[PDB]
Amino acid sequence: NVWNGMIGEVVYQRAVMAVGSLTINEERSEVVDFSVPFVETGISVMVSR
Amino acid sequence: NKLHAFIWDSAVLEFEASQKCDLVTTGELFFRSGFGIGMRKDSPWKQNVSLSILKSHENGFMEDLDKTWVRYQECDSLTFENMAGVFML
Amino acid sequence: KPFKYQGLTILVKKEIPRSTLDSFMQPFQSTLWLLVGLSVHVVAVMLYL
Ligand SMILES: *[C@@H]1O[C@H](CO)[C@@H](O[C@@H]2O[C@H](CO)[C@@H](O)[C@H](O)[C@H]2NC(C)=O)[C@H](O)[C@H]1NC(C)=O
Repeated sequence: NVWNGMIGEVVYQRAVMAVGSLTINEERSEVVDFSVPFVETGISVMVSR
Repeated sequence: NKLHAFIWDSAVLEFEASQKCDLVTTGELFFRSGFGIGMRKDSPWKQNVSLSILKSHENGFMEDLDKTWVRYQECDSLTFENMAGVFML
Repeated sequence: KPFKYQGLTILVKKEIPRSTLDSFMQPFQSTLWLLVGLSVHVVAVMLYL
């Protein structure tokens, strides 16, 4: 029940914003507050040609 | 052939192109956005609605919805009529 | 949060290519019919001569 990283810093009021490659999911969205996404992402599988 | 081009959302036109053989999209999506469940500015439901939508996206429920309602193709795509001339000859 | 990410695009008619009766006859025009007839018959008759 302890957060680390950008989410950890934001939770403990050590950082107002966390700008970066942050993936939105349920736990993060319920522990902190997110904004409208600006770029599409998600789980993807990549292999050698 | 009454309208040369129709500008519209990617999902709807892609579904129509999948359903209709004579209709095709071009690709190169521009103005990327997302369909949302809009509601009043001061509504207590919104906070839980966002979490529920994200939870549904987390598991395969939304993938199942895409499979059932959106992701199915009827027709996607020399021939006899091309060499019909030499047969005519 | 958006439940379906998508953009704006263009729908047009497929316009399947049309193959017609003279699909073999485009390379040369109709005048070449008479031209080749003349170049064959005149050669043949003078060879007979
Ligand atoms: C959003 O979900 C939370 C989680 O269940 C709801 O909070 C509960 O609300 C009920 C009724 O008010 C209480 O009896 C529970 O004790 C609450 N639990 C927690 C953990 O807070 C909240 O009411 C929901 N919001 C809306 C608008 O439906």
